[PDB]
Amino acid sequence: HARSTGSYSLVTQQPLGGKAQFGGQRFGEMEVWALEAYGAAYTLQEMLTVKSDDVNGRTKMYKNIVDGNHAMEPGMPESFNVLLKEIRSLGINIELED
Amino acid sequence: EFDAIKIGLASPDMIRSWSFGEVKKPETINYRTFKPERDGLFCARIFGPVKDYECLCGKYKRLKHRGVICEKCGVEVTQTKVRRDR
Amino acid sequence: PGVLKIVKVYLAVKRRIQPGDKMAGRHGNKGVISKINPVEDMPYDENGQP
Amino acid sequence: EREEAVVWDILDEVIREHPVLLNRAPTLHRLGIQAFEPVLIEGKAIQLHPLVCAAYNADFDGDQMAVHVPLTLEAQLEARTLMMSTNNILSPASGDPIIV
Amino acid sequence: EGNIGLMKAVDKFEYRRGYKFSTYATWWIRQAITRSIADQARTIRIPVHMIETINKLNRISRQMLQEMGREPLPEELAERMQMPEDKIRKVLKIAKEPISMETPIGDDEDSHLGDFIEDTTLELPLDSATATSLKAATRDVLAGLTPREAKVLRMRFGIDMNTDHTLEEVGKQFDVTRERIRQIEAKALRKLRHPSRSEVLRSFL
Amino acid sequence: ILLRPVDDLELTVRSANCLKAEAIHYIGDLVQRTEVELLKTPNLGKKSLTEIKDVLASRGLSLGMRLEN
Amino acid sequence: IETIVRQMLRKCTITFAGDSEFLPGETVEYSQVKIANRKLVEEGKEPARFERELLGITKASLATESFISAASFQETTRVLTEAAVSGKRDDLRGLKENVIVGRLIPAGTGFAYHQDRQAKRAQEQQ
Amino acid sequence: LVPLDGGRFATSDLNDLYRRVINRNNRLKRLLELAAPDIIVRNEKRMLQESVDALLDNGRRGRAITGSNKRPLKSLADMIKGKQGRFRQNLLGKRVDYSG
Amino acid sequence: DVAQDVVVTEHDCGTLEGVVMTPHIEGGDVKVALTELALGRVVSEDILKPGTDEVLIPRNTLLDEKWCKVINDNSVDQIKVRSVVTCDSDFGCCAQCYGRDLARGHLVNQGEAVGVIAAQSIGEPGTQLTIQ
Amino acid sequence: ARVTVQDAVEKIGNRFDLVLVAARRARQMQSGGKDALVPEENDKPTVIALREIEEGLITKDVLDARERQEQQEQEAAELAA
DNA sequence: ATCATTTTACTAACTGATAGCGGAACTTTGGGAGTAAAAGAGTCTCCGCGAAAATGGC
DNA sequence: GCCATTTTCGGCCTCTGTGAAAAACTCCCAAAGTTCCGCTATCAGTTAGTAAAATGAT
Ligand SMILES: [Mg+2]
Ligand SMILES: [Zn+2]
Ligand SMILES: [Zn+2]
Repeated sequence: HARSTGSYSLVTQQPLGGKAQFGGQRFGEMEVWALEAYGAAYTLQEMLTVKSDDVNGRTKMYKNIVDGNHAMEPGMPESFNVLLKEIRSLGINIELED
Repeated sequence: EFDAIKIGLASPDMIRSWSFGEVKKPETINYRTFKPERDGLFCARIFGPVKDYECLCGKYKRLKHRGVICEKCGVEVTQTKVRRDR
Repeated sequence: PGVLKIVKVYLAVKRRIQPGDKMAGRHGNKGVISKINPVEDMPYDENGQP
Repeated sequence: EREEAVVWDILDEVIREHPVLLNRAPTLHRLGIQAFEPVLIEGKAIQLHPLVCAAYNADFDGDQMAVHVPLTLEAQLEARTLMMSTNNILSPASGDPIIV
Repeated sequence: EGNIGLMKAVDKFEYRRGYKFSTYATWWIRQAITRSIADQARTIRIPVHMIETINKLNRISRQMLQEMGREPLPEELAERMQMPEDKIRKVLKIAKEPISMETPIGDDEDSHLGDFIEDTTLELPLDSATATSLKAATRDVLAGLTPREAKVLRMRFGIDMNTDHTLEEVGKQFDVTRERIRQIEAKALRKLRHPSRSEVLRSFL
Repeated sequence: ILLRPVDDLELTVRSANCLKAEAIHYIGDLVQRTEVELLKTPNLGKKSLTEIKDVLASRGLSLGMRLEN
Repeated sequence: IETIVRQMLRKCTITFAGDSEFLPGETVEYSQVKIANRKLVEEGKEPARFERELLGITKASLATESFISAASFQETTRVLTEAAVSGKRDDLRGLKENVIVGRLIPAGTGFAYHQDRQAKRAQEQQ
Repeated sequence: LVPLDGGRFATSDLNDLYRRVINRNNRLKRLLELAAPDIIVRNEKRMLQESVDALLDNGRRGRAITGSNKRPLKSLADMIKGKQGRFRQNLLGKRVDYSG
Repeated sequence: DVAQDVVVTEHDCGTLEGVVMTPHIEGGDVKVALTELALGRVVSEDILKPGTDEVLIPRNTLLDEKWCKVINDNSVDQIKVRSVVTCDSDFGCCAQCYGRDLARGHLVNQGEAVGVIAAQSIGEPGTQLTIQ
Repeated sequence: ARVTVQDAVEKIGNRFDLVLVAARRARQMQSGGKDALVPEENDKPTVIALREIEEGLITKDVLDARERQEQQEQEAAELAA
């Protein structure tokens, strides 16, 4: 199996799972630990943001690759926004200070 | 963009500040038109339009009317992704 | 309910052996085929049987 | 989609010096994810160097491995400099060679 | 809900009739409970009369299956109900309760149905790149025209502007009338159909 | 730039209308007619001659070039 | 194993309160007490006295200053309730918090980047 | 609440919990409008409290509310917590593109 | 999860504390030698020659194979080396108190997530685990 | 082509700093119009930057110096306008 | 350099069509009130888990 | 200080739709919905006509 871009989850806005759904591989906790041990910060950021759930970031990355500029503009994962909305729904004020 | 995450109790005024409206009915969608019901759990007047730059009426159905609230329904003409934030 | 017509198509696929296929005996010795070597590169006995 | 020959030449030029990431589950230690230079082969199975098998705890009895493509220049250089197999020949747990 | 119905029954009881309280109160309690079930038992609310129609259809289906030993067919149910078959099918297609997204899928327990639902409203990045390329190609092709016809087409189609314009507003800026704008757009379309400057735009079809 | 209609050589309205006399078809025929015929028409003039020769230069040809085709 | 044992020995119970903003019988981080003692010594004021406590890996993990990592580890309900009642602030100083919020981890190639930001912080706070 | 193939609809348990909360709140308002006997009002307030608790954290107060699957409904606390929760299934680990 | 926050943040914290290192003895024979334990550690106080005041190995020097052979030839019994536990760094540890990074062979670089490496190294072999 | 990033880490000292410097150089050569200081030999920008670092032509000092130089030159040119 | 002609730029008009908006009337749907023998305490099954720690009660 | 009841935890990949039961009619009224017709805005298609610019011939 192999996937570059395809369907995405309805809620988490993440690539689906399985060959039947043309889905992508899971970069689990152990993989994140291995990348952190290597010191590979940029590869980890690529997997987290512009490959999984940064809706604007992944589209910008696709356009940039098509036009030759292999650069990314990382954003905020949609999963963190879902977590924020859930915690606010539990009657707890969680907010990002600036 | 942000340097810290602050947690704490939520005041009723803060909860009202978050909210874009009050859900008054347990209705979700019509059983025939499959459209959101007013003042329900899926209301387009509170949470946003179901189609991009459209209103439930269909009167405002293009981008020139962005940010305009339809008088017949009250649905703001904007993107559907606001239904993930509102 | 709501279904008008169902058309089912049956496809027969001939799958040949290739590298990556799992082959095993009856004694727990399983393996994955690594190379499809030519006949001339196989070991052969005194009678020429590879 | 039509799979022309010039497309194959373009693919060969694309992956020339583009590192690729190979990962085997479970990733007990950081040696379970490494960077390699791809070589196009005719088949459907990933060909792996024997000497990294001890690093991957991998044997060829039905094992499957996942592959990832670093996109940005920073990620490619991270794979080439830190995560390449030629750099990871000492065990971080003890310092003894791992490609024995 | 039965307590509310009992309150109503108390509010409109008559002891002069000589009947016991339970006789009158049971009707109101049953009405309240049945109406509450019809109104608040489904995620997608079905009106009360349609709920009664579904229930009576189920009762007749039960009786007919008992009578003949097999599942009644839509036509026979329509004949027995003295109702059109199309209405029977319409009623049969709406008696479904939504399935939960947390239901385990297959024989597994850590997998859920909600992980297999796509986001069909999303735009594929290939489509967005094609849109950007089409914008660039349209700009390049329109740059090969005189400013008059290029801007006439731009304003008549809304390219690089918020709103589309009819012939009158296009004519007003040029101070010319509508018919000249129409033939200007016709000339631009005829010129852009020439294959000398339309091969790049053809690949988008 | 083999045998293809004369509309493809993007000729102006007057140029095309004049040559619309059916005294030509396909650019292979046009390249062979020389200035003798090109200026013979009372409607093909100096500017039309220059424009046609510029189009043929874009085609890499000169008016009057002799080819067996 | 010594990098694990150091993580175990991260808390201290205050024995002598001193003039620092610490109460007797309070379990607080050792680094904060060390900085407070250095500041008090520079100010010529009575420093604090602490008794270091040994905690298991689970209790030390759940006793971190950042509540995002503690919630992500386990027992999200207790961590979130305590953070909400206390009004805690997450400064995003570890790997897990930056992974969750999608920023560069303060390890390896992100280290200098994070360092730069901290410098700017101080320079603006001036 | 999105349609599946065949006309079926897929819904989250949060919809059911919110519907229960809204129904009980509206019933409480109607009872207070009718000058109800005290016992019914106390029962309605208990039901409202139970619905809110089930919406926030199901099973902590008492018997977990179950739907038409004879299985407990998933609340916000269950959605943010656990091995299958958001933190460990979607934040610390993700499914990625450009992978095989 | 308990060691993810340990990152090498400085080069030297300027501390004089350290841990004592001697060959591990469990009877009449050695179990592990001093060379194995001292390989890759930074010296805390000078390794004086036995019965002599000559500074054989000065302070703040990594013990590589050459100095390990030197120590073995001199027959030095007890030494003192810097340790992560005794580090004075406010956040994380310093390069000298950690020592050689085993996966590279040189002194540990700035920004190395040594805690994750330590946790993985300890946890990976868990499957293999069960007077004269 | 090149393998075994040894010479580069010897010239730089830290692998992460080397990665950052090589990334900056590769971005300059790819996105920008900057040309390579060594024969390309059909190599990708990352490999060319790594080779330049190995040869000692590119360090952090050089990159920051010429970047400040470009800012100064652009300021002077805008003043000239 | 100058004249005569074709093409160009700009008005008007007719044909024919099509989509959108508003009003009248009819059928379909949807919400609500009412039902008078009397009937006047729930489920609802399970429970095949162990080990360690954090809170009340005395 | 010591029981005694709660609380929370239990490895990483890949495929892999479910659930299925369950009990009312009847009458009245207003609003949404379907269909039809008329008026109006807008446009594609075509022709004619007039005044002027481009252009070729001399
Ligand atoms: Mg195996
Ligand atoms: Zn509207
Ligand atoms: Zn130190």
